[PDB]
Amino acid sequence: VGTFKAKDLIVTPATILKEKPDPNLVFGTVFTDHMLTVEWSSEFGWEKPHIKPLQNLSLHPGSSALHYAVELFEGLKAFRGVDNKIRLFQPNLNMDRMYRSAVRATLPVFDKEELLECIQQLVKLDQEWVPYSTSASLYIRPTFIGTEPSLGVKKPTKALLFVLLSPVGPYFNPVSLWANPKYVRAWKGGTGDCKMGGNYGSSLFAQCEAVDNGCQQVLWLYGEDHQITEVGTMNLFLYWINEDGEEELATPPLDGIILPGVTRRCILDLAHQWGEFKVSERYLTMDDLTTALEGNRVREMFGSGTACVVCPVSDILYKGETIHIPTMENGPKLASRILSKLTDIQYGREERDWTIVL
Amino acid sequence: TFKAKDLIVTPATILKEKPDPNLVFGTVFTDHMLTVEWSSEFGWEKPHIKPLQNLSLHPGSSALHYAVELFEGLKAFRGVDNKIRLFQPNLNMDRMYRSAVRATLPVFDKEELLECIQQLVKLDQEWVPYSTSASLYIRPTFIGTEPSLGVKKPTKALLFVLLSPVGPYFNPVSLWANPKYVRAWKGGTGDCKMGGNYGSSLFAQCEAVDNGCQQVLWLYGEDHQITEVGTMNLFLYWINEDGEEELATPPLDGIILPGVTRRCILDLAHQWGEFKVSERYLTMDDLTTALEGNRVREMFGSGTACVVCPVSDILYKGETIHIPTMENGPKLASRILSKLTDIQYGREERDWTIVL
Ligand SMILES: *Cc1c(COP(=O)(O)O)cnc(C)c1O
Ligand SMILES: *Cc1c(COP(=O)(O)O)cnc(C)c1O
Ligand SMILES: NCC1(CC(=O)O)CCCCC1
Ligand SMILES: NCC1(CC(=O)O)CCCCC1
Ligand SMILES: [Mg+2]
Repeated sequence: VGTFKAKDLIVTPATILKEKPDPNLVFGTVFTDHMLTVEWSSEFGWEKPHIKPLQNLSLHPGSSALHYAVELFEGLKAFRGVDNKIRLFQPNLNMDRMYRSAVRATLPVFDKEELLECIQQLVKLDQEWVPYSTSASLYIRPTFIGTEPSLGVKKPTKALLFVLLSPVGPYFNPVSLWANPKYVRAWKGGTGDCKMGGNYGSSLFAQCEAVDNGCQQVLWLYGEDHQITEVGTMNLFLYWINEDGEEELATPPLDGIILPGVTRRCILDLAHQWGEFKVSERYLTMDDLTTALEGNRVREMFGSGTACVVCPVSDILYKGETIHIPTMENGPKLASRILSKLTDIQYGREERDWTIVL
Repeated sequence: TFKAKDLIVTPATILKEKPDPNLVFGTVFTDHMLTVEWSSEFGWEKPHIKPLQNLSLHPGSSALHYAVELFEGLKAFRGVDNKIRLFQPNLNMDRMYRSAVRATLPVFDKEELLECIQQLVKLDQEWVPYSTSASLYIRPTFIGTEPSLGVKKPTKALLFVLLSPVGPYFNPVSLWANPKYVRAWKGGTGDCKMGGNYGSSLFAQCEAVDNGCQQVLWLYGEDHQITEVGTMNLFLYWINEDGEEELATPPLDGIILPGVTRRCILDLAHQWGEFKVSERYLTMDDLTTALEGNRVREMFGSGTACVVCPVSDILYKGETIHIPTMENGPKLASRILSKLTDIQYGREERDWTIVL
């Protein structure tokens, strides 16, 4: 029972550094010169955190992360603002979610402040990788895995916490969605509300089946009434005129099968803040969708996430039929506004608690 | 696909001493392992049988981030005639292959993989315990080693096999039944040995442990269907609602993993023909109602690690529900255990075993 502390950081600089890429960058493909690694054991607990040259992990073949998916991750960004100050966006929320995930995965808890500071140091050393752009950023990937060498399924007595850095650009460009009720992403009583690796491996089949039909992503449906939950691995937002005739920004509620995105939260806070229209966390089914469509009640639909921020949807292939979404034929005003707002806050073109400097 | 004919063998320079057959499941490993690299641009590399060593993986490998991984479990047994046998190995190759497809991992020639495994076990054959109550556990593992963080079909992967001598896993177990957690769901992948299905079980499993139990009784649906005993297929031996003696186990509707042991037990039950054999749904209420009527005789889980694992108690709604398995023999559990072990250790010759 304890934690590692940033003041104990053991930094080992890379002798040979790599050349930065061109800001104009396939997501998660390029990695910086250094990484963060912290060992753990139930015997001695957390060791001293290390910032060393990016290298391969040396894992026992029996590591529980390779057999029973004892792992979890996070994804946040650092932005080199217009005032050229490197900033983090709502990092503390990422530390809160990662912690909640480590517990749900039975992985060893840690001090969020210490980790966030270790991440600060790691990004500081490689601050030059933070894209000298305004449409690019630095992707931060915290990863927690069980390295228990035994094959028995149980709480790991060994784990490794690491952080990778990758400069990224994009990921508008409306997307087509593949809606097949035969596949379910999360279930009540499952781990769909956590960022645990196990919830992602089983979706590759659906994804491939998605591209096989010109769709860039999967629209995850759930239950008898086919509630629409998430766009691929992005939270789903629906801007429309509800059943009562009111202008509304809707999104599925956090009832266990939806991941509580940091971007989802921010979009909700902004929406409430403006008070220009009803904001509701409610259930949305395909029928609610189609009925609204054949009434011209829909305006926009988009997914939200750290990677895309705001990703417009234009089509849903459902029951062998392409259902068009007027998202683009309506601006998308709401979606563009939200992008500007967050972008302004991310790159320093506007002050707000949501960001941190260093 | 890789060919067993291209195996590159690098024997360990120093051999480890064999453990006492005592043995804690999957904690001791043999001298060698099988590794086969795959890439999207070149396909499979040649298979390597080399000394047990750590895996050097790029920190971005999808197996660490998105659970792009699956695994298998089977055993080698030293016969009473000293012949080492594999039990239904081709069924594991089949299941592993199906899982590979559902996981979007590269396909391989089932027969070639088996031959590579046979050769690995042959090299470390002295590890196959000289006991009729111990065996050599075989762990084929398939992981995606895609370097990029984008979520997609891997362009790089690794297939490896570890060997581990093991003893047990009748020590009746008590199960913890809490509907709040769900092992797998319709539309899911609970019918595959993909890593993802296990990581989410640890929280419930630990809750079962600090609550006086050793395994989780996985419940599903509004009517609380009893699906599996921990990660072992569930069997109920009783007199059903029609008053018929019956051996029942949940149907393969998608939330149940098709265990080889499960299929074998059903096979044996059907051929003995001494009672009704049913692949059907079983709910906590069917169970409790049956207990009150004294219709339950036995309950046990089945799996490679524990061929037959009897259940004695179930903590359900704030109460401990006793299952009379042990005071009923357990006649059928024993008979079944006896039969299967006799086949595995060669006391009986059957097509379910492959020698050397
Ligand atoms: C990571 C993730 C999101 C988005 O969360 P953000 O913190 O907003 O990046 C949404 N859905 C799923 C399933 C996710 O894994
Ligand atoms: C492996 C496994 C079983 C048992 O299958 P066998 O082929 O008999 O070893 C049962 N349930 C789950 C969830 C499993 O992973
Ligand atoms: N849809 C993508 C992410 C989330 C996001 O940033 O929207 C989750 C899977 C791993 C890559 C990131
Ligand atoms: N219940 C156990 C296993 C199966 C078995 O052999 O019963 C699956 C999880 C990994 C260890 C093996
Ligand atoms: Mg062939």
